[PDB]
Amino acid sequence: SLLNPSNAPTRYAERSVGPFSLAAIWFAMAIQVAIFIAAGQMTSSFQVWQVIVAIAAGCTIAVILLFFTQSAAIRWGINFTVAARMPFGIRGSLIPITLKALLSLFWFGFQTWLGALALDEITRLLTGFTNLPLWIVIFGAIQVVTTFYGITFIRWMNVFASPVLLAMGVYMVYLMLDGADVSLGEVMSMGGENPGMPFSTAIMIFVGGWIAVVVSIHDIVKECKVDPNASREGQTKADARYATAQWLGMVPASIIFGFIGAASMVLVGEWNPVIAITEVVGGVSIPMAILFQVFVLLATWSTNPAANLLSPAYTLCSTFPRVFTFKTGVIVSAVVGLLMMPWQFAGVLNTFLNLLASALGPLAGIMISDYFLVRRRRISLHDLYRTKGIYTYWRGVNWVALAVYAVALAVSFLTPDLMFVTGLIAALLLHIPAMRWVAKTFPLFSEAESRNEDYL
Ligand SMILES: O=C1NC(=O)[C@H](Cc2c[nH]c3ccccc23)N1
Ligand code: NA
Repeated sequence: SLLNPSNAPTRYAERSVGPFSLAAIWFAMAIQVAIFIAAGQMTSSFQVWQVIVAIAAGCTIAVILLFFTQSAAIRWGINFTVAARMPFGIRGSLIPITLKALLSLFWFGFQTWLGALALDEITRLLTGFTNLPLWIVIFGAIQVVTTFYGITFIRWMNVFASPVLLAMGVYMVYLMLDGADVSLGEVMSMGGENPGMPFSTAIMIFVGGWIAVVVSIHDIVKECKVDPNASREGQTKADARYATAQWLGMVPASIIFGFIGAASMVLVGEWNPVIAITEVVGGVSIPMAILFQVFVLLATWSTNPAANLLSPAYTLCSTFPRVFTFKTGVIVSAVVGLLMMPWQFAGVLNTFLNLLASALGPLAGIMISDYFLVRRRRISLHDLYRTKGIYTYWRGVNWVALAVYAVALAVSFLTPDLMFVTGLIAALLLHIPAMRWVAKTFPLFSEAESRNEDYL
C-alpha cells in the first residue's frame, strides 16, 4: 500500500480554492523576474507588440492545456505524482516524474537566487554588507517555512500581493515612459532589429515557460472547490470556469510585465528594469531603490513556493510515504534544489524554454489521452495507492508507455520549431493504439473503483 495522510486524495470538505482564488494565485504567480528576461531577449527577434502577442498566444495554449490536465485533480483531489502512475507504471511513472521534479527543482534554486540577490541588495543599500550565500540559505529557508503552511499561505499571500504587484507594475511603465518622454504606442514598435527566429517558436517559448507548471498543476488544483453532484455538462463548465480563471490570471499579469522586460531591453539595452529606470531617470533615492527590491522579493515569493516547490515535495511523500511527509519533502526539496546551484546554468532561457516544451509535450499528451480517451474519466483511486493492481503492469512499469514517449519525442525532432505541438499530438494519438494493445494483457478498469467515493 502506497497511501499516507499527505499523499491522500483531497476530500470535498477539505477543498479551499474556488475560481476567483485561482485567478488571484495565477496573477501573482505570473509576476516574476524570469519573464523580463524572456520577453526582453525577444526584442532581439521581434518588436514589442509582437512579443506581447507571442505572450498572449503562449498563455492561451497553456490554458487550453490546463483545461485538460486539471480535470482529474479537481474532480478527484489527487497528486501529479500519484496521477502519473496510471499510464506509466506505479514505479515506471517515477521516470518522467523524476525528469519533471528535477526541472521543477531547477526553477526553485533559480528564483531563490534572484530573491536572495534582492534581499542582499536591500541590506547592502543600508549596511553595505554584501554576503549573498547567507541570504540565499535564509531565503530558501523562509520559503520552506511558509510552504509548510501549504496552499493556505500561498492563497493568502497571493491575494494581497496581486494588487500590490499589479500597482507596482503599472507605476513602472509610467516612470519609464515619462522619464524618457515617450508615449506607449511609440515604444510598442521599437524592437526586432535582428530577425531570424520564426514567430511560432516565439509562442513556443512562452508555452515552454509554464509547461512544467501546466503539466503538473494537479498539486494546486486538487485543492479546488468542486460539486460532486454535477453532470457531464456541469463538470465541463466547471472545468471551463477554472480554465477561464487561469486565463484571466496569467495573461494580463504576464503581458504587463512581459512588456516591462521588453521595454527595458529596447530603451536601454537591458531587460532588468532596475538599470533601465535608474538610468532613464538618472539615479533614484535609497528608499525608492529598496522599494524595487521589495518588489522582486514580493514577486518571487508569489511564484517560487507554489510553482516550484510543491510538486517535488509531493513526489517524495507519495513515493516514500513512510519516509517523507509533505513538510519533510518540502525541506528535502529546498535543500536538493539549492544544491543543484542552477545559477551556473550556461546559455539563455529562451532555448531552455524551447528545451522544456519539446521535453514535456508528450508527457502532457499521454496524460490527457490515458484519462480522457482511453479510460473515459473512469478511474480507480483504490489501485493508485497499492503496489499491485491494474496500474502495476509489468512488475510496476508500463514499458509500452515509455516507448510511446520515446517515439513521440523522435517525431518531435522532425518539426523543430513546433516540436511540442507535434510531440503532444503524436504522443496523444499513439497512446490510443498502444493502450488498446496493453489492454489485451492488462485490465483498464477495476471493481474497487466503486470505493472511489470512500476516499472523498
Ligand atoms: O515551469 C516553470 N516554473 C518556473 O518558475 C518557470 C517560470 C518561468 C520562467 N521563465 C518564464 C517566462 C515566461 C513565463 C513563465 C516563466 N517555468
Ligand atoms: Na510572483
